[PDB]
This record gives sequence, C-alpha cells and structure tokens, in this order.
Amino acid sequence: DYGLPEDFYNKVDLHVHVPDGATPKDGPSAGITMATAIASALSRRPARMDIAMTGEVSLRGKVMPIGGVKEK
Amino acid sequence: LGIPRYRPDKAETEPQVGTAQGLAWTPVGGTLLTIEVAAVPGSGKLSLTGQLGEVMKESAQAALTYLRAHTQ
Repeated sequence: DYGLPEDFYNKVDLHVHVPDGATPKDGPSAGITMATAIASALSRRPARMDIAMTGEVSLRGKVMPIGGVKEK
Repeated sequence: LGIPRYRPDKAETEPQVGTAQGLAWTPVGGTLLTIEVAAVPGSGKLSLTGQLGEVMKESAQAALTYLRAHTQ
C-alpha cells in the first residue's frame, strides 16, 4: 500500500527518537504520530507538517480514542 | 612578562585524529570543549566517560544514526 518492500521488520532497523524521555501525557497519546513518522521514513516520502496529529494505534489498524481532545 | 602561557594563534597547533574544538559558554568565561572520542574494535556499544548527561548521550546516538545512513 505504501510502496514498502516485502520484508522490513528484519532488513532495516528503526532508530526512533522522541523529544520527551518520559510520558508527557500518560500512555501513547501520539500513536499515529509514530505511525506517520515511521511510514514516511520507511517509504522515503515526506510527512506534511502544518497538519498536526494525535491518537492511539491498535494492531488491527484502528485509531482508538484519546483523552483531552480539548488540550490537543 | 616571560613565557607566553598560550599560543599566539590557535591556527598553529596541529590537526588531530579524535579532536573537535567545541564551543560553550561556561559562566566563568567562554571556552572550547575539546571533546575527545576514541574508537576501539570490540563488542560494539557506546562507552560514556567524562560525566555525560542524558542529552549528551542522545546527541552521540544521533550522530551515529546519521553516520549510519551514509557510511561508504
């Protein structure tokens, strides 16, 4: 779907970096943030800033709700 | 006065193998942090001497991560 190669769980590493060491908001409040980041960096296609994101990811590919929508 | 305690111009010392003349602002006057890194064949990991902080290690990791993208 995203032009990725067939095997990329073994063939390529993923050095991930987050500007906050601990949980700024408890639990993954930026699951789809990493979804977008990893998809962009593995398909070698850029990621559109000026369009923020937030959510949670579940392995079926479903964006579960997040608390504090007002604060996001 | 006697003997010059410091080099007249810093452009006269040598180019060194593991030397990078950093820059910093110590509250007692600015000075260049001569960060010295030595590479030794072995297990493969980051030995962390000289009283690093968290961010200093993260910067070393970031430098290695970029250098891994382009090695040849």
